[PDB]
Amino acid sequence: GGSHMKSYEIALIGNPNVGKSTIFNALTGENVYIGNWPGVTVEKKEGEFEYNGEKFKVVDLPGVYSLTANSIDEIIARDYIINEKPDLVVNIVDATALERNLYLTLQLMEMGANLLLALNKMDLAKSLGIEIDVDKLEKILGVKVVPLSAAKKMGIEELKKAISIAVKDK
Ligand SMILES: Nc1nc2c(ncn2[C@@H]2O[C@H](COP(=O)(O)OP(=O)(O)O)[C@@H](O)[C@H]2O)c(=O)[nH]1
Repeated sequence: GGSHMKSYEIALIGNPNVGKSTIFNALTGENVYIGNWPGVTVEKKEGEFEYNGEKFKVVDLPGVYSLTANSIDEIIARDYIINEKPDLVVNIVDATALERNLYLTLQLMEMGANLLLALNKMDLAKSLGIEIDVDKLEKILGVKVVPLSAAKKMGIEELKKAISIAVKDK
């Protein structure tokens, strides 16, 4: 007997230095396990948060620019996405270098990942005069995008909500 909280598995992936760690910490806080991927010194962060009565397991994937097989990072990440089948892939994208960030995003879509796009660093883009038409972006990609500035703690609660929804979309 007892309670059964419905549970989900989500993965965070993006280029290095886009706010992945910042977003991971904001989502999971103190519930966090830090270890290595097997037989390797690549860090594996996992944690969970609870939202609207459901449990969300988060795994931080290694930062990568592409999902070929040019590094063990890429191999680890690709193998996880294809073969561990997360309920949702949150692709964290840096608004201050969209074009280069989207290279990875495209491969992700092309793998049939259940995608949600977290468009981070909106504040940095604003201050550098970088213009992003978020709507045009959603439309062209055909994936939901959530603008935020995780370091400034804005849009994180949006992200949480959008995640709880994009997950029921498997
Ligand atoms: N301006 C700005 N900086 C950010 C934001 N999110 C993260 N950063 C900074 O970007 C740098 C890299 O963030 P981090 O989470 O370590 O990126 P990661 O390598 O993808 O895991 C850090 O100095 C963060 O403080 C944001 O929304 N706006």
